[PDB]
Amino acid sequence: DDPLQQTGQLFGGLVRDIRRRYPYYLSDITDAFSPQVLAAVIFIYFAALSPAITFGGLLGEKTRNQMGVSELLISTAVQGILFALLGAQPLLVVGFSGPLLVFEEAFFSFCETNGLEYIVGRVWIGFWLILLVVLVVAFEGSFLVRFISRYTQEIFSFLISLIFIYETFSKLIKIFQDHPLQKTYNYNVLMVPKPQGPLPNTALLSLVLMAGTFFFAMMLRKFKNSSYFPGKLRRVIGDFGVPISILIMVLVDFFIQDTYTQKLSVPDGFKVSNSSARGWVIHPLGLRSEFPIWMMFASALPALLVFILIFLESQITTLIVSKPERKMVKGSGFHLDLLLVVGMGGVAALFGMPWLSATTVRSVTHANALTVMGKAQIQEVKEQRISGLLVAVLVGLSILMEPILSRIPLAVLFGIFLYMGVTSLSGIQLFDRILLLFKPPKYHPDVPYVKRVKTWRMHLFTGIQIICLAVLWVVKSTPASLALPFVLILTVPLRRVLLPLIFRNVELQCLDADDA
Amino acid sequence: DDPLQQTGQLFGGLVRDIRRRYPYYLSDITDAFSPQVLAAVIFIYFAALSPAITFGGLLGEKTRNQMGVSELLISTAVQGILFALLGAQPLLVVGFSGPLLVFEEAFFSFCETNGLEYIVGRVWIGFWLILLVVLVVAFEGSFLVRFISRYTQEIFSFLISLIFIYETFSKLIKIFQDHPLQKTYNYNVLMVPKPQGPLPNTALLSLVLMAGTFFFAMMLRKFKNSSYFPGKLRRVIGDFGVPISILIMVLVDFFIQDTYTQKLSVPDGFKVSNSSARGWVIHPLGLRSEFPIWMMFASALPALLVFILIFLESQITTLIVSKPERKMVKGSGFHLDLLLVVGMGGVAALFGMPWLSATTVRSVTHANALTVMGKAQIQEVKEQRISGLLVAVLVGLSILMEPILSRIPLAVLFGIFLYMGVTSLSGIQLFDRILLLFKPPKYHPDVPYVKRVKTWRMHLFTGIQIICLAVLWVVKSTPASLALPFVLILTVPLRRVLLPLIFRNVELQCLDADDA
Ligand SMILES: CCCCCCCCCCCCCCCCCC(=O)OC[C@H](COP(=O)([O-])OCC[N+](C)(C)C)OC(=O)CCCCCCCCCCCCCCCCC
Ligand SMILES: CCCCCCCCCCCCCCCCCC(=O)OC[C@H](COP(=O)([O-])OCC[N+](C)(C)C)OC(=O)CCCCCCCCCCCCCCCCC
Ligand SMILES: *[C@@H]1O[C@H](CO)[C@@H](O[C@@H]2O[C@H](CO)[C@@H](O)[C@H](O)[C@H]2NC(C)=O)[C@H](O)[C@H]1NC(C)=O
Ligand SMILES: *[C@@H]1O[C@H](CO)[C@@H](O[C@@H]2O[C@H](CO)[C@@H](O)[C@H](O)[C@H]2NC(C)=O)[C@H](O)[C@H]1NC(C)=O
Ligand SMILES: CC(C)CCC[C@@H](C)[C@H]1CC[C@H]2[C@@H]3CC=C4C[C@@H](O)CC[C@]4(C)[C@H]3CC[C@]12C
Ligand SMILES: CC(C)CCC[C@@H](C)[C@H]1CC[C@H]2[C@@H]3CC=C4C[C@@H](O)CC[C@]4(C)[C@H]3CC[C@]12C
Ligand SMILES: CC(C)CCC[C@@H](C)[C@H]1CC[C@H]2[C@@H]3CC=C4C[C@@H](O)CC[C@]4(C)[C@H]3CC[C@]12C
Ligand SMILES: CC(C)CCC[C@@H](C)[C@H]1CC[C@H]2[C@@H]3CC=C4C[C@@H](O)CC[C@]4(C)[C@H]3CC[C@]12C
Ligand SMILES: CC(C)CCC[C@@H](C)[C@H]1CC[C@H]2[C@@H]3CC=C4C[C@@H](O)CC[C@]4(C)[C@H]3CC[C@]12C
Ligand SMILES: CC(C)CCC[C@@H](C)[C@H]1CC[C@H]2[C@@H]3CC=C4C[C@@H](O)CC[C@]4(C)[C@H]3CC[C@]12C
Ligand SMILES: CC(C)CCC[C@@H](C)[C@H]1CC[C@H]2[C@@H]3CC=C4C[C@@H](O)CC[C@]4(C)[C@H]3CC[C@]12C
Ligand SMILES: CC(C)CCC[C@@H](C)[C@H]1CC[C@H]2[C@@H]3CC=C4C[C@@H](O)CC[C@]4(C)[C@H]3CC[C@]12C
Repeated sequence: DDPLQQTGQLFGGLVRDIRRRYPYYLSDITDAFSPQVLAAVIFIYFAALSPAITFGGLLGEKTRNQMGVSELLISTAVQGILFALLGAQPLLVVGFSGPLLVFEEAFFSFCETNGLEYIVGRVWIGFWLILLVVLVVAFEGSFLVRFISRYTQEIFSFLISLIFIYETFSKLIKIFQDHPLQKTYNYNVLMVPKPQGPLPNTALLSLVLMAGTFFFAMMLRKFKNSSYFPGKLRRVIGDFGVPISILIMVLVDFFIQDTYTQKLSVPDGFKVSNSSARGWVIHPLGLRSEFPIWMMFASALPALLVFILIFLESQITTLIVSKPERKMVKGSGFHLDLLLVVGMGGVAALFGMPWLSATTVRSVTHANALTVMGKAQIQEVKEQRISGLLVAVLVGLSILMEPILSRIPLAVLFGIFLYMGVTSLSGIQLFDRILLLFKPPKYHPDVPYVKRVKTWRMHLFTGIQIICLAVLWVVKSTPASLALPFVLILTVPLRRVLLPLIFRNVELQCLDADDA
Repeated sequence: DDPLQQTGQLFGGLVRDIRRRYPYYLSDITDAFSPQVLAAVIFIYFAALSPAITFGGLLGEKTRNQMGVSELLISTAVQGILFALLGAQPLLVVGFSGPLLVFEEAFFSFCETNGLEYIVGRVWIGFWLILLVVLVVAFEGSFLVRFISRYTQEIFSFLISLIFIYETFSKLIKIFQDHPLQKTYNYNVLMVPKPQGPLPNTALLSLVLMAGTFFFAMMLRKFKNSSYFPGKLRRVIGDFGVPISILIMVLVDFFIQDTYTQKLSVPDGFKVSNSSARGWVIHPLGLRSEFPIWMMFASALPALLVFILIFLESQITTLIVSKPERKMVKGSGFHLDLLLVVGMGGVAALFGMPWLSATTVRSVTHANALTVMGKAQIQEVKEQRISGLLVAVLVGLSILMEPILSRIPLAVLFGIFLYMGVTSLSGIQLFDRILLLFKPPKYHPDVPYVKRVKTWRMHLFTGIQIICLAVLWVVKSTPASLALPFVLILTVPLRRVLLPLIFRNVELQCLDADDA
């Protein structure tokens, strides 16, 4: 009963993925009825919205507002609803990511250089993405995901978690750079788009609001595991640990009258970001000028890059989420989820909306938000479709409920991202082994890679993984960032051909195991 | 070998106190040679100086600068040196306290009403205090301290710890009240005594500097108990946990250029605070006017109140510090330490310097700073005279080393007081039982008052102690604050006559035990 197995018939894996999960569909609605699932919806909502506002803004700056916040909120909503209802692993959160923004900036810059319509060029990439995924799913190409071991999974999962933390701290630093601690400030600064000059108390209050939210969140996680108050009340207050932390620090900010803090800013209504540039439906043949015939064929090469990015990101996320370690019983599908994520992305491009991917930190946070703890060991995970569906609906309705969001500071949400980033580093053995570099070999745990293998060998293995982690980081900030998936693919040969001639067969097994 | 035993000969207890401890004098110098003792000196120095600047300032405001910061630094230094060299329990820290400030304000107000010289009136109280202590020590009156049980000790020790925490938070609130978070501030505010108006970033930076110092201090206490880095390095970094926390946040404040923070402010040189009012030596018969003869006899009644305040404060501190629970082997003296503290206080009054007392939180912090931890259980305490002697010398030289202190913010020291206040609530069983009110009865810790006594009876006992704690608090803020020692004395009858008719003899033993 292994999902990653070649049947030997066209669309064999996809049929097996549907036949496996869809018999649980009744359970995937009823199992939602518990207060922990409501606590997950509220937490994952802010986690899911915040990127759609951030990246949506950056897309508006870069692509001359031809694709903006409105487009990304509509895409994240509709794909989120459809995936929650049809998907084989509903705990996956579908949304925009850094590598996709890098491509849109790149493909726009290319279209402006050659004098092409950016938004029409996306429609053709969209058509190729539908053709490629249907071909890959037909011949069962998701069997190749079997070769992606824990080695590549953990390097990837750790890299995203560290960058997510770095990105959160970069936002705090930007406030201090915008609103420095000066002796004298200029009064009557215009604030109609944003504060024109620096302001007093803005940077230090933002620090307090971030630090406050993180503290409260980490304290309420400890309280859940403690032995204070009746057991029933302890779990409920623990389950709602994040949404209590957010409510407190939003009220703290509210009662402070004079000091300025930056709040959430959603679009006016459900409109295209630049009506002069485009509409809702885009004509493949062209809007203003006749779209060239060569690019209608040459759009396969950008479509191949976009496919590889969405595949590697989404399939590695599905492995990390659906590990044997985490108590997942209902099952996962690599063929059905891949067809939906890339298929919807191709159709989305026809309406000028961005294609998305199953993002790691949001997916992991959602799974960690729904998991139960016993005694420390995991008993069960609340595997349903409702938690995913509701977050997608709220992201859709975020424009209508602007009055509520306008009272929420961004500083408060930075504290929640720090909590997400730190909490994501749980099941990653690479993180566990990085902490053993500092511990004496006296107090190291009693795990196989600690008992069976020598300490200096274990550390060398951890060392080679940190070098891989450093090289991937450099590739991601250096302008050659679109060629990360290919550099991440080279982690698979390293593990299978180069490590075996350094380390012994028994050691590689113990250190990198499938089931642990 | 019980210190609190009547011999039946004049100055019997005092001779037994000297004969017991002075044979260890060689050990009380050599046992100082360890890096933990240096870490204690630096921590207890700031803890000892800060009150002498704070109360010294308040004394200057209240007594028309007839007794100020210079007088209190000189007194704390000279009495600190003499007590460290001669005292039977050198871990006691001698300095000014809240109840002594309440008396000086009261006795000044009385002298101004009746038209008497405040500073001369103190000289007579000083002479009575020498007469009373010599009489009490002769007839061995410190045997009465035997009747002060754990019941009264813990109520007292908890009350001082809570007030110390409340006082620390009151100082932070005062900065926000002085420097509110406004939209617009006035520039070119005069800062020659202090900021004349409010300032931007002053209150929020003070909050960050306090919160930062407390965080770092509590993190470095956890690191000491952890299993990270080599054991040798872990203890050294752990022992210097406070002085590392102070150095970090002082450097953080230093590199911030434009923002204002209030720093430590010591006197110019070793001078009397008001030279026009008084000199170094005070003539008992009078300075300007002939001192009245009735007040030379009536000064016995204020001297009796001052004696009771210094006795109750100092002797309860000596019990809490020299408990059987804490590994104290060299021994304590209630007769010798009482003679020194009150005797020096009487002589100090002749030079116009304040009489002091063995303060609880400073004494407890000093003992906790010098105690070793094994595996969690106490192995030993570094009982010496050097740690006490050095802090007294540094408080004396604090005026000369003004350049160093001028760089230290008060906000940083507020974080250190919060750490002291929280950490002081360790051995107090009342605090332990207050936490069990929130825990369910199955998660209780295994101890006699949990196994032998029923849960509802244990909670009633904790309840009656909280009522005693509430009444004492009200008495201390309400203008009748000088009559706290008498209300604290009434805790002894309560425990011995009223509790036995409510609770059973077995229960009172288990809940309130001498050795546990
Ligand atoms: C074991 C881990 C320890 C780590 C602890 C480190 C602290 C972590 C938290 C970071 C700081 C977050 C503080 C946010 C509070 C809101 C402050 C604010 O902006 O209010 C402005 C408000 C604004 O007041 P206002 O605007 O309402 O005033 C009325 C209106 N006017 C001004 C017009 C008259 O000012 C204050 O009065 C705030 C006072 C500070 C109160 C906060 C206490 C901080 C606690 C210190 C740390 C200790 C933690 C607990 C210790 C016990 C644990 C064992
Ligand atoms: C488990 C318990 C969790 C509790 C954690 C809660 C936080 C507790 C600490 C309280 C806040 C203390 C922060 C002090 C930083 C000093 C900032 C400052 O004033 O610098 C001004 C400086 C400016 O100084 P400057 O030198 O650049 O200014 C001069 C230059 N010109 C002239 C151009 C202006 O501002 C900054 O740029 C620094 C901002 C970053 C500060 C750090 C952010 C802290 C957020 C939380 C950290 C998380 C800790 C660990 C998490 C993991 C735990 C598992
Ligand atoms: C709306 O779309 C038009 C069409 O692209 C944008 O017009 C561009 O203006 C920029 C300068 O701001 C020029 O560099 C481009 O050549 C223009 N594009 C074309 C092809 O006309 C306009 O910038 C967009 N406005 C918004 C809302 O961003
Ligand atoms: C120095 O000492 C003199 C003597 O007490 C103080 O003079 C007092 O001045 C206050 C008003 O400030 C009057 O209420 C008192 O009547 C004065 N005292 C007497 C008896 O003359 C003076 O205030 C002190 N200055 C300082 C440094 O505080
Ligand atoms: C205003 C924004 C920033 C925060 C919104 C968070 C809100 C929706 C959260 C914060 C605390 C939450 C409550 C916490 C605890 C409980 C008890 C549970 O048995 C039913 C739900 C209920 C009553 C929650 C409802 C939702 C709630 C009110
Ligand atoms: C979402 C978009 C991209 C999908 C477009 C391709 C369509 C035509 C594909 C996707 C899923 C496919 C079906 C999945 C399952 C089966 C059952 C099998 O016994 C015969 C083939 C059949 C009927 C497949 C062929 C046609 C099908 C509907
Ligand atoms: C309410 C739940 C079920 C769905 C949540 C998403 C909803 C609120 C979103 C998703 C996409 C959105 C639509 C996207 C585009 C348009 C075209 C425009 O000319 C009118 C508004 C309209 C028709 C939007 C209305 C709101 C909408 C339907
Ligand atoms: C992260 C950047 C700075 C690169 C630094 C190299 C790091 C990641 C790795 C590469 C090889 C590693 C070393 C390999 C082998 C040993 C032997 C033994 O004593 C345990 C630690 C030690 C000494 C390792 C420490 C960490 C190490 C130095
Ligand atoms: C005003 C002066 C006396 C106060 C100074 C402290 C007093 C209490 C001290 C200083 C020296 C002390 C005495 C020195 C020597 C002895 C002899 C000894 O066999 C019994 C104790 C006795 C009698 C001491 C106790 C009382 C004493 C007089
Ligand atoms: C500037 C003010 C506010 C803070 C002063 C604190 C200073 C004196 C403290 C902070 C850290 C301390 C050091 C921490 C660790 C060690 C290692 C030990 O084996 C010898 C002492 C030594 C080298 C300490 C010396 C004193 C020290 C430098
Ligand atoms: C090194 C040890 C022994 C002593 C440490 C503290 C020293 C430096 C302190 C304690 C008390 C202080 C003295 C207190 C009072 C006066 C009177 C004044 O008109 C001149 C300074 C003088 C004389 C001070 C000099 C410094 C002093 C002696
Ligand atoms: C501000 C006031 C309330 C402080 C006075 C102390 C309070 C908290 C004390 C006084 C008497 C105490 C109660 C005495 C007896 C019991 C029965 C036990 O089975 C549960 C706890 C309970 C119900 C106690 C709870 C705490 C209590 C109410």
